[PDB]
Amino acid sequence: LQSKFFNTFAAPFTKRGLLLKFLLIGGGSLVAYVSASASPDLLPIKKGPQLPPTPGPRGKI
Amino acid sequence: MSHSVKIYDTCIGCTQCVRACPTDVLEMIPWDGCKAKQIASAPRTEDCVGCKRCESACPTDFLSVRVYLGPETTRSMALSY
Amino acid sequence: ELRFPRFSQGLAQDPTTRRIWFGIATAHDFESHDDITEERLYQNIFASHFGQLAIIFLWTSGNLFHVAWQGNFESWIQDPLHVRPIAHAIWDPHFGQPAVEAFTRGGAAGPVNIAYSGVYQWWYTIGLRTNEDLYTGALFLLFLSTL
Amino acid sequence: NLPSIFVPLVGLVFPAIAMTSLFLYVQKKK
Amino acid sequence: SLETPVTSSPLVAWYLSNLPAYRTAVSPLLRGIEVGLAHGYLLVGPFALTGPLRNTPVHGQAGTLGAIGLVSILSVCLTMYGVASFNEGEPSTAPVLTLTGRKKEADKLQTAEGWSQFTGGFFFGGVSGAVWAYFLLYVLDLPYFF
Amino acid sequence: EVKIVVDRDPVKTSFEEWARPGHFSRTLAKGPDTTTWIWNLHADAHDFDSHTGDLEEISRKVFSAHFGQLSIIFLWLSGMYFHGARFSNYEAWLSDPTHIGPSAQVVWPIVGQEILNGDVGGGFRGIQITSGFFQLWRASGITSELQLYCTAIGALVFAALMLFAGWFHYHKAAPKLAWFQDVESMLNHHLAGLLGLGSLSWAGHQIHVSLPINQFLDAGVDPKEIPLPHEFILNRDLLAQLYPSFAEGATPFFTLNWSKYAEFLTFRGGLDPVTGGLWLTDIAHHHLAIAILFLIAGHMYRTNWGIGHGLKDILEAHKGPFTGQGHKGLYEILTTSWHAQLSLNLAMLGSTTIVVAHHMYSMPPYPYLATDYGTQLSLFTHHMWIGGFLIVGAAAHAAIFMVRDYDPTTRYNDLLDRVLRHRDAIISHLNWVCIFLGFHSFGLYIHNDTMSALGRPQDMFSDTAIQLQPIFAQWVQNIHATAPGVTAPGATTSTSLTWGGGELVAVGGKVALLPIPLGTADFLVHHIHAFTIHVTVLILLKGVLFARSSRLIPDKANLGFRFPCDGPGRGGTCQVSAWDHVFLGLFWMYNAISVVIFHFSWKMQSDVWGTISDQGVVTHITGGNFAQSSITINGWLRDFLWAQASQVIQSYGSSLSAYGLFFLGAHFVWAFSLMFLFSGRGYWQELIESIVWAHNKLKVAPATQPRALSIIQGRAVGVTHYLLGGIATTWAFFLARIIAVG
Amino acid sequence: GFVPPQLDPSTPSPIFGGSTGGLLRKAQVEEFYVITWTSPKEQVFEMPTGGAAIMREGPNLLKLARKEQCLALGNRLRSKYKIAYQFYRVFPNGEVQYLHPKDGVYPEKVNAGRQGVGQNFRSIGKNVSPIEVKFTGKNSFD
Ligand SMILES: CC1=C(/C=C/C(C)=C\C=C\C(C)=C\C=C\C=C(C)/C=C/C=C(C)/C=C/C2=C(C)CCCC2(C)C)C(C)(C)CCC1
Ligand code: SF4
Ligand code: SF4
Repeated sequence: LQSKFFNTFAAPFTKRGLLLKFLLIGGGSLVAYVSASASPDLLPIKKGPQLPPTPGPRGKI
Repeated sequence: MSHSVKIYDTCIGCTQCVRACPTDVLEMIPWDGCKAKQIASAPRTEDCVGCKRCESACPTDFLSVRVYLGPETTRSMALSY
Repeated sequence: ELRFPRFSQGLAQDPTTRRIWFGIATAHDFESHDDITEERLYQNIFASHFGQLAIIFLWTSGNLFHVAWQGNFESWIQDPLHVRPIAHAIWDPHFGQPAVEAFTRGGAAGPVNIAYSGVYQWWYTIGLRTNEDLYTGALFLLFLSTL
Repeated sequence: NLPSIFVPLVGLVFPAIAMTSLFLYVQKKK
Repeated sequence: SLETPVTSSPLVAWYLSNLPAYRTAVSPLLRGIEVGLAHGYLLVGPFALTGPLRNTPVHGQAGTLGAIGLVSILSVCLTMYGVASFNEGEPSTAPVLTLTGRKKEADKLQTAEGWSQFTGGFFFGGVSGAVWAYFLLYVLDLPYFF
Repeated sequence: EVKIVVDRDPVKTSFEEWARPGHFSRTLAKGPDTTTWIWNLHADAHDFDSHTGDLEEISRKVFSAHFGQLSIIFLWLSGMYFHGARFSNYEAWLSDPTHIGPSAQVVWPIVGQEILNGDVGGGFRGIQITSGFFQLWRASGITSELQLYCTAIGALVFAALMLFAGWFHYHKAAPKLAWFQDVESMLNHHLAGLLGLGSLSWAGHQIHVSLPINQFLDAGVDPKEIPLPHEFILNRDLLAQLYPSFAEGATPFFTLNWSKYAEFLTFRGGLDPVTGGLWLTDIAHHHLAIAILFLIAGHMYRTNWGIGHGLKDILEAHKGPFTGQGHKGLYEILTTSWHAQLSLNLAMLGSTTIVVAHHMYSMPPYPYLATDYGTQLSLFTHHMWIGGFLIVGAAAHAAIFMVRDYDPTTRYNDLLDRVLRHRDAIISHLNWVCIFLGFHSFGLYIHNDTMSALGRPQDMFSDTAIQLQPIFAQWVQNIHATAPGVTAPGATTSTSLTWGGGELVAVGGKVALLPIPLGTADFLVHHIHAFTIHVTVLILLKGVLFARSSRLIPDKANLGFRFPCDGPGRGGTCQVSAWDHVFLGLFWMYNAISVVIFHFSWKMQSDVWGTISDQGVVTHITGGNFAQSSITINGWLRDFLWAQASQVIQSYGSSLSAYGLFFLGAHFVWAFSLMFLFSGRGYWQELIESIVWAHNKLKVAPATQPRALSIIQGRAVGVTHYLLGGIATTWAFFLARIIAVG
Repeated sequence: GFVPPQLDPSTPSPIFGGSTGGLLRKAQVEEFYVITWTSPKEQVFEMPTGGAAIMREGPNLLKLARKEQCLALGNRLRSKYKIAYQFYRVFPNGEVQYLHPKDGVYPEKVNAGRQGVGQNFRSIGKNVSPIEVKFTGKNSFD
C-alpha cells in the first residue's frame, strides 16, 4: 500500500548521477537565494552598525 | 619485489641474517668465496617486511647485505586488517 | 596507471592510505616521475613558470580591484595622517551586534579592517589619484594574467 | 549585497563540489 | 573470536536482525526511505531547540530547514560513497551467510543501483521526517516541552 | 612451620671491587672501549634482576637498599631539625604566629646575596620557608631549641644505626628465602605492629604532652614559664587542674564507664577558631581509634598457630561464572616477582599521596596552618606531584613484570589470561571515551572563547548564559551540611567547613576556610581533569597490555623491555617498547598535574583565601572573578596567568629576587629539552665524527671513543629536562606570587 | 627436487577460547595463513596475538593473519620444545601454497638446489652514483 506511494513520489530520484546534479544545483541555488533574501531581524549582518564608532589612538589614524 | 635485498662478496658466510630473518626471506647456497663455501641469497623478497635486523647483524667491514627500500604493498607493510 | 596519481606507477599499487599523501608531495617533482626525459623536464619547467606568473598577476589584480571597490585611496589623499586605510569589507555571518560595531572604522558604512600592506603609499607615490585608475590597472593586470 | 551572494558560495557550495570532485577522482580505478 | 552475551544473545540478534538495515526480505529503496524518515524525525529536536535563533519566533522553521540541509548533505555523501566504492556491473559484497549457514542471495541493497535506490529513499525520507516533525511540533504541540 | 633461618657471611667487606667498576655486569667489567660504557654503567646499576637468576640474592640486595634509603631519610630529618634549632627564629615565631614569617635558612654574606636574607620580622633575617614545619613543631609542643637540637642528634644516631643494620644484614647475616617469601607474618605484624602501635604511641605523646601545653598557649602565655612536658606527667596535679576526669587514674577506663574521659577524647568536628586548626582532642580520638582498628585487624592470617587464615586459602574460593576459575594461583605470581609488588605498592602509594594532598587543605590538621597561605599551597602541590610520579612508576614496573617474569607454564592464572585475551576491546573503548571527553570538555572552552570574541556573550557557557549546573556536587554538599543534624548526632558541625553550610573561620584579619560554591566553571574544569586522567590511563594501560606482543610486531617480548625500535621496516616501527609508552605517558601526567594545580591556585585565591575587614566584609586576594573568567582560555591568560605573574617579574632587587632568577632558568631548560626530544642520532654521530677528526689532527683523539648518546638515553634526557623545566617554572611562579601577595 | 609439499589437510585445532587476536576482513578477502605441526604432549604455549592455550596430541592446525606471526610461533616451537612444523598460505579461490622449508631442510643451513636470486659480485663501495644512471630504469644496486 505505502510502497507504491513511496515509489512514485520519489521515482525520478533514483538515478544517481542525476541525483548528484539535482542535489548540488538545488543546494547552491537555495543557499544563494536564502542568503540574498536574508531578513535583518535574524541576522546582525544584513544591517549596519548604525552607531557612531570609536576613533583609534593618535587622533583618528 | 616491493622492497629489495642485495648481497655482496664481502659475505663471510657466517649465517647470522638467516637465523635472524623474521619472515623467512634469506638462505645460504654453496659458494667458493669463503672458508664456509656458502653465500647468502634472497629469492623470497616478496615477504621482505623491511626491518633492518638482518643487516643489523652482519659483522663485516661496513656491510655485506643491504636492504634497499622501494614501493609498498599489502604484505611488505605488516598489514593484518 | 589505472588510478591516481598519473605520474608514479609505484605509488598506484599502495592500498595503504599513504598513497594519497605521497600523491601530493611528489607531484611537482620531476626527476622521480616515471618515463621522464630532459627536454620534457625543461618544457614542464616552462609551463610551470608561466602558471606561477599567472597566479602572481591575478593576485595583484585582486589587490587593486578590492581597494578600488571598497578602499579609501580617493578620500585617503585628503589626509594621509588622520584617516586609517581600508582593506576590504567584512561579510561574516557569525558576528553579533557589538562585532559589527567595533569593526566599522575609518569612515565606512560597514565592518571593515585596516589595510596594513602599505599598498596605499605605493599607489600614491607614483601619483595615482582616482578609483578609475585602479579599475583600469586591474583590468590590464587581469588581461595580462589570462595572456 | 553581492558579498551575500558570493561569500556563501565560495565558502560552502563551491568548496563542497571541489571536495566531492577530487574525492571521486582519487577514488577512481580504471 | 570471543562471543560475549552482548555480541551473541537471542534478543540482541533478534533486534539487530529486525531493523531495516538487515531485513533482506524488503526492497532496498524501502529500507532506505525508512531509515531516512527515522533520522528525519530524529535530528530536528536539538538542532531546532538549541540553534542560534532559539530566542526568536522563527526558530522552528530555522531548525527544520537546517535539518533538511544536513539531510541533503548526508544524502550527497551517501551517493558519493556509493559511486566511489560500488562499480556498476560487478557483484555484491554483502554477508551472504547467516548464523546457521543458509547461503543467502547477494543483498541487492549492496549493489551500485541498489545503493542508489537506498540513497534516494533516504533523502526523500529525511525530508518527509523533518517536515513531519515540524508540523507535529508547531501545530499540534501541547503534550510536549520545548 | 616458620622459623628464624638465615645464612652466615656470604660476601666479605673487602674494597677489592670498588676500584673495578661494573663488577656486576660481565660485559661492563671488561673495560670501556668507547664512551657509551660509562652511560651503560649507571644505567643498569640498580637493575638487580638482570644480575642473577635466583630471587634470594636480589631479595637480600633490596633488603639492604631499603636500609640505605631509610638512612638517607633519617639524615634528611636530622638536617631539618638541626637547621630549625641553630639557624631559625622559632622561639620568636612561637611568641606570636599571626604575622611573623617562618624563616629557617640564612645565607653567607659573600657575593652580594645578603639581600637573600630579607626582612622576615621578629629581629631575624633569612630566606623565608614554606615547608610548613613550624605548624608541626607547634603541634608537638617543641617550644624550645634544646628539643630540636637533641632530636637532630637522635636522628643522626638512628641514621648511623640503620646504615650499620644494612651493612650487617647484607654482609654478615643474610636472610634466607623461607623468611622473605613468608608474607603471612609480615602482613600480620605490619598491620598490628607497625601502624597500630605507632598511632597508639602517638596518641600517648599527644594526650600526655601536646594537649596541655597547646591549651596553655591558646590561653596565652610566654612559653618560657610554660611548664615542661615531663613536669606534666610526673606531678599529676597540673593535668588535674586542667581536666577533672583526668585526675581519676585508670578506674573509669577499666570499669567501662569511658564517658568520664569525654573531655579530652571527643567527637566535636569542625575547626578551632583560636587557631583555625583541628580540635586536638578530635585528632587524639582519631589516632587512638585508628590504633585500635589496626591492632584488631592485624590478627587475620595463620602464621605458626592453628588459628587464622592463609592468603592461599582466601583467593581460590572466589570463582565466578563469567570469569571461571577465579584468582587461583595468583598468590604465586605476587610472591615470585618483585616488580609486581613494586607496581602494586607504587600505585596505591601514589593514590594515597593524592588523597592526602586533597584532605590536607580542606581539613587543616595543624594549628595556624590555614592562614600561612604559601605553606598550604606548596604542601598541596608537592603532594600532588609526588602522587603523579608514583603512579607513573607503578605503570612502568607493571609493564616490566609483564615482559620478563610472566609465564603461563608455571606462573599460570586464569584471570589475567582472560584480561589479555580481549585487550583490543579494552584499548578501543578507552580510546573512544578519551576522544569523547576531549571533545566535550575542551571544545566547550573553544566555543566559549570564540562566542566571546565574536560579541555574542549571551550564547556563552556560564551562569549568565546557556547554563550547565554541577547538580550532583551541590547535592552532596547539601547532604554533608545537613548530615550532622540527624545521621551523625555525635558530631557538632559538618565534618569540614568547606561543605556548603555554616560560617567562616578567620584569624588575624585573614580568613582560613568558609563554604565553597560550585559554578559552571567548576563543571568544566572537573571534566577537563577527567579527560586528561582518562588519556594518561589510556597511554599507560595500552603500554602494559601490549608489552608482550602486538598485532604489529608478533614477538615484541623477545626483543626485551627497553629497546629503541624495530627498524624502519613495515612502514616504520618507532617507539614500540613499553618503555616508550611510559616515556609518552609522562608528559600527559605532567599536563594533568599542571592544570589541576593551576585550577586549585585560582579557585582558592578567588573564593576562599583573602582578608576580612573589621566589620566582616571579605575582599579576596584576587577579587572573585573565577566564575566569570575561568571559562575563556584568553581569560586564563589575562585574568590569571598574565596578571598573577607580576610579583615574580618585578622581583629583582628584593628579598624574593631568587624566585625571580629561577623563573628564567626554569624556562631555559625547558627550552633545551626540545633539542634532545626533536633531533635524532645519526646527525650527531656524524658531527661527533668530524669533531673527532679535528682533534685527532692535533694528537688529542681520546681512547674513550666519543659516541652520541643512544636513542633511548636521548629520549630519557629529553623528558627529564622537560619535566624539570616545567615543574621549576610552576614552582618559582607559585612561590614568588603567593609569598609576595599573601 | 625430491622435496615434495604435504598438501595441508583439515586436522583438529588447539583448544582455545577464541579471542580478539583472530582474523579480520583481510583474511576473508585477500589471504591468510595456516601453521601445522605434530605435538608430543598436551602442554601450554602463548599464542602470538594474546594469552596462552593448550595443544593436543598428533597433528595440529592453527590459523593466523600474517606470515610473521606464524614464523615467530614456529621459531618458538623449535627453540622451546624441539619439534618441526610447516605453514601454508591460502587464497579465497581455494588454492593452498607451501612456503617455509621449500625443501624440508631449514634455510638456516646449506642445501644445494637453491638458485642464486639476487647476488652482486662486488663489494659495497663499488656501487655507482645516481647521475651515471639517471633518467633510466636502472639503479646503482642493479
Ligand atoms: C658560570 C659558568 C658558566 C655559565 C653558566 C651558565 C650560563 C649557566 C646557565 C644556567 C641556565 C641558563 C639555567 C639554569 C637553570 C637551572 C635550574 C632550573 C636548576 C634547577 C635545579 C633544581 C635542583 C630544581 C629543583 C626542584 C624544583 C625547583 C622543582 C621540582 C622540585 C625540586 C626541588 C627538585 C660558563 C659557561 C661561562 C663557565 C662555566 C661556569
Ligand atoms: S628485511 Fe631484512 S630482516 Fe626483514 S626480512 Fe627482509 S631481510 Fe630479514
Ligand atoms: S651478511 Fe653477514 S650474515 Fe648475511 S651472510 Fe654475509 S656474513 Fe653471513
